[PDB]
Amino acid sequence: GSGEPREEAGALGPAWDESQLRSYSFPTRPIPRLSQSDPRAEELIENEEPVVLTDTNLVYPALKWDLEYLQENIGNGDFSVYSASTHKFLYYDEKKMANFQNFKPRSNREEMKFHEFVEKLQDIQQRGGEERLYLQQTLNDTVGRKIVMDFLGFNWNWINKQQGKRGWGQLTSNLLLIGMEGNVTPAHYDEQQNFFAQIKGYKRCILFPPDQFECLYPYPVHHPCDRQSQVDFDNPDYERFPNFQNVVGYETVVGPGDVLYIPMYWWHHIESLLNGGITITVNFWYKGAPTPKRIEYPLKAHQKVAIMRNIEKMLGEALGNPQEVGPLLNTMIKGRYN
Amino acid sequence: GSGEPREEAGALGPAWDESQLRSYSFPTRPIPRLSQSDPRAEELIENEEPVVLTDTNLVYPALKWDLEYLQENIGNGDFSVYSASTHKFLYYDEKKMANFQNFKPRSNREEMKFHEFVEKLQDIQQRGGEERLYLQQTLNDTVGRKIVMDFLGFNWNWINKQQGKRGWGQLTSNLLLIGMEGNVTPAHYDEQQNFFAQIKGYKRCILFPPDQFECLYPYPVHHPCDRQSQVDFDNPDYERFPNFQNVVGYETVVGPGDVLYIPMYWWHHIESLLNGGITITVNFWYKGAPTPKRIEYPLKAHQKVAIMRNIEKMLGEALGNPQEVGPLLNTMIKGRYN
Ligand SMILES: O=C(O)Cc1cs/c(=N\C(=O)CCNS(=O)(=O)c2ccccc2)n1O
Ligand SMILES: O=C(O)Cc1cs/c(=N\C(=O)CCNS(=O)(=O)c2ccccc2)n1O
Ligand SMILES: [Zn+2]
Ligand SMILES: [Zn+2]
Repeated sequence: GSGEPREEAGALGPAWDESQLRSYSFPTRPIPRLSQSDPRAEELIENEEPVVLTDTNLVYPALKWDLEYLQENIGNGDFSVYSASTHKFLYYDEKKMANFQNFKPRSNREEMKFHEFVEKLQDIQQRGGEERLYLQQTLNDTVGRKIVMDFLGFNWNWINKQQGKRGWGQLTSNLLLIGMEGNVTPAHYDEQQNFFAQIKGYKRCILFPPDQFECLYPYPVHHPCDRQSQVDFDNPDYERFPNFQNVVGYETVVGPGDVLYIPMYWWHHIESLLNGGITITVNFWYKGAPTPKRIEYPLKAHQKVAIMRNIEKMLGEALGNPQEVGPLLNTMIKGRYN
Repeated sequence: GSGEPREEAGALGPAWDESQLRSYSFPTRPIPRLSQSDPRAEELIENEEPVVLTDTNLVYPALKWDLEYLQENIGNGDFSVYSASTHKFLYYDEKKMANFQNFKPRSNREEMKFHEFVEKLQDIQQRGGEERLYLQQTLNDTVGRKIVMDFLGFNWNWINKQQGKRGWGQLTSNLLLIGMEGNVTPAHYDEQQNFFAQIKGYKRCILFPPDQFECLYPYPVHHPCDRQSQVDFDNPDYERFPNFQNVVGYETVVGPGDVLYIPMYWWHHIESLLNGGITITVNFWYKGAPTPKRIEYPLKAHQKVAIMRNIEKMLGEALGNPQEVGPLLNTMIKGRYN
């Protein structure tokens, strides 16, 4: 899996041990941990394969962040805070809830000030409760000046050269992630390039390449859980998702100062280590490089994923109702392509 | 089925008896036999439902045609003549044979002069052979003057008013069909409006509306047998085509002077009656009325058929190879829409 856990400097003991990792049915192989000076890492990023960069200093001024420093300087803005009854957080598109009334949310969002989220957090911890919170908020301009200069201290020289050397679109947003220990963002894929910059705590990252689409069974494109796996990693229904017995992931554990390149359309399962405290992450999202003019075959796996996405979308608009997409596709293939 | 067989004028006995009809597994109901003066027939054509018109006089000058008269006056042109080992004639798109090398033809076309087709026909009949021929040739300008004035004697006044009253495109071709008794054109659908004008002999016509697509399992759009049913009507494989046990057809027997409106996208199975002699038919093909601007829901069954056709076609061009259309569609629906 994540291999032997790393030893921290000053003989401060192992960063983590295997008992902080949850258990799953599939095998994993390690994502390489390299230096940004190492051309191997430059090659993996160009080939859109994940790599963990150990020395970008991307969010070096942010490494001092904790709950106290942030609450004092983050400002008086509103922060999206997602609550969950269990460790699996259930995210959904609230716009697409119009198409699936038979879908009930179990992880609702709540806007609140940063001091309210910290108050609500220690309230759960002193009460011994089991409710979980996950703060996910795009950084805007309403943030204090001390956090502003921390932001200015990011290694923009390195990441901008990466944005230009790959031909990516410009940075779209910076997402701040403050999660509780044991929190799980279940497997899903994103449509942009991601630099996963870990700040506080450790996160286990399990990635699946786009060519394992048929092993991970994403929800219908019109479903509020579009881009998420239907497979319950904790209780995989092998009768509904038989190819999940063939899935094989890429695994790593990122700590403070580590930066994980999650390529676009790559599945990822992110969990904050059990009994590891709160985790802090900042994501850098870039739109992928524009699709080239000369179409070259064979197609990349992610290009076929985009094709299936658009067939579903266009079929939903053509039939006038997304709920008829399913039966028409079965009509199209039953006894004709299977 | 076709109901009680009609009695011919002058007490010349029944036109046909049930023993000339082949046997099939599905039930049928009769296509109405009306007069073109009857507004009910005008309503069926407008609703794109089949009707048999008994008194159009559409091909009145052609009713005198037989093998001898045609051979003398049809001219010295080349006629497409399809040969078959069995009663089921196997038609295919020769352009699409590039995609399915694993497909071998069993009914080859042969160009020949009209006198050669008649010579080859009586050759089979005197030899007692079982090889079958089917002449199918679009009428052109290379045809003799006596046939030209027969053509001019067609009821263009009636059929042109029908072409205008429905908003159809112009006439695209006239197909002459001369078949042997027992010949079968297996079930398929056409993309144009058809006026089926019977001249000599009797043909049993079995039609299925477009909403029975999932009962009739057409070949993949890129297959040389695109638009034909994969179901062998003589030996239906219920394990591969289970919804064929739900199919229900519309049946009629057309004779000399009868005109059958086969609406666009309607399946049809056409067989020349057993022991009925040669059959002669002329088809009038019109492109359907252009799709209206304001898209109105619910969609017609044939509109959904066009949607599935175009998804298959566009997917074949996007992937660069029609043979990958199947696996991608299964990947798209397996565990996601079924
Ligand atoms: O818990 C963890 O640490 C993992 C985690 C927290 S949030 C997350 N993903 C998203 O929020 C979706 C991004 N989708 S996007 O199309 O690329 C996009 C859309 C809009 C702006 C910018 C980008 N992951 O994987
Ligand atoms: O044996 C019988 O009596 C039945 C019979 C003989 S041929 C036949 N069908 C076709 O040849 C296909 C027409 N397809 S089309 O798209 O509308 C079209 C294409 C090009 C020009 C004009 C029209 N049927 O059903
Ligand atoms: Zn993500
Ligand atoms: Zn036809």
